Amino acid sequence: ELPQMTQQLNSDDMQEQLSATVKFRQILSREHRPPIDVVIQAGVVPRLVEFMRENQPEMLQLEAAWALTNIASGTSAQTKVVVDADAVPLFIQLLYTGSVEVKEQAIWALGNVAGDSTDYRDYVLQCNAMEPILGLFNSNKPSLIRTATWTLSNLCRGKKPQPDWSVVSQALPTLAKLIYSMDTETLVDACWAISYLSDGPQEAIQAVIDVRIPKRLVELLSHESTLVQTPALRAVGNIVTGNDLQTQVVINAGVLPALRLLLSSPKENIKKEACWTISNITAGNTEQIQAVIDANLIPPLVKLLEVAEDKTKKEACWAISNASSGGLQRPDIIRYLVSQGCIKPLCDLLEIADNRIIEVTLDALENILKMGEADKEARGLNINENADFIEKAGGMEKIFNCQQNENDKIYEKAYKIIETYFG
Amino acid sequence: AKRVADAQIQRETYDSNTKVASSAVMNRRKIAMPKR
Repeated sequence: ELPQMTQQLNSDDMQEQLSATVKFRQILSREHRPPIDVVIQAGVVPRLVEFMRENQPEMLQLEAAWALTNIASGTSAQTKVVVDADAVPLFIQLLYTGSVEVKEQAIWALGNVAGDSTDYRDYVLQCNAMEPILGLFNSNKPSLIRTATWTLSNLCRGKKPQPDWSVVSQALPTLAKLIYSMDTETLVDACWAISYLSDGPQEAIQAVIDVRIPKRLVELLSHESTLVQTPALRAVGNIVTGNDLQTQVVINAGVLPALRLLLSSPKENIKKEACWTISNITAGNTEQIQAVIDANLIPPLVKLLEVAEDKTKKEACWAISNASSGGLQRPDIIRYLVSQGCIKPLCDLLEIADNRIIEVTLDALENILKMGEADKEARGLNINENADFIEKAGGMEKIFNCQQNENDKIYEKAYKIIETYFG
Repeated sequence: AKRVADAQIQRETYDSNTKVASSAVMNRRKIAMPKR
């Protein structure tokens, strides 16, 4: 029944042009094995693209756009056909004109197009789509806001290369409101969009902070759905790659207790991201290392260092080692780490097969030794207490073996540790 | 001191649920001994 339909679509009669477009849209909607390939190869896309112009019925525009959208939401190559037919500008101009059914189709289309690659994403933006899309978040129609938010997040996605910041950043004010939505899918997608926007340079982070997002994100770290937790946690973590002032805004918003909650998530990857996130706060100044300790985060962090999956342990080791930095100017910190039992797990981690981490681990152990030494020299004892803890945990042997590591810096720090504290 | 994440995680793809030294460079290197 198909070469016939191709001819009924080419009829100059408006009455039949519709009937045909309607039959195309229907077969293109079959849930099972849609005929997107066959319909494309019958040559009719550029004809459907014409049916979406200003100079066409409201009911024909709809059906042509819905048919095309079913095409554009298939495979990367079937999306490509629709883009190559110059369909995007008319999808975009239908966001202004069309009714609400129509707006929902075009916004979905542009979402699928924007999601195919960083090229198509940039291209949608170049076609000045941002402006109309934002115009949709007045509609107060739940399903259209939901869709507009999905698309919007795809416009923000991708780091290599970033999208054009001066355009996508105009969406911050709208997102800031959207993370207050009671529609789970909206909320989720708004959080993704923020996680992408916040993933960038200090200018981008500050934009996120200035619209007041971070208060709400911190609230969302305790949402019932891990679908919300994950991207929210990520945005917050990106914010704390920033400077001390930026990091301080998130702590001030209450992130440390939320992080406590997340260090006992059932999902391993939430725990891994929380460890990472805390590690970039213990990378911060001396007040912030103390805030981490005061929020009772060290003990679960230590427990993850002993028993968690490898990727999670590495992140926890960063969190604990970065914290020992500040032990040279506040020795209570190191004392508390030691006393929470972090020596045996740090030691046992030295045999991980990752030179990045072995190095961090030895920096943590050196800092513990340096403070264990300045402890006994300050009050005239004949023993480094921490040196003996490391020894009794089989960590001297383990540090010793690090001299046989190919990286010169590892060997050098390890050599230095055995001489200075095990001579 | 701060660490950016290994990669940017994303909605569509996120799912939540080494060499020793040569011999060349091991007699030519100074291995400090403990005491024990």
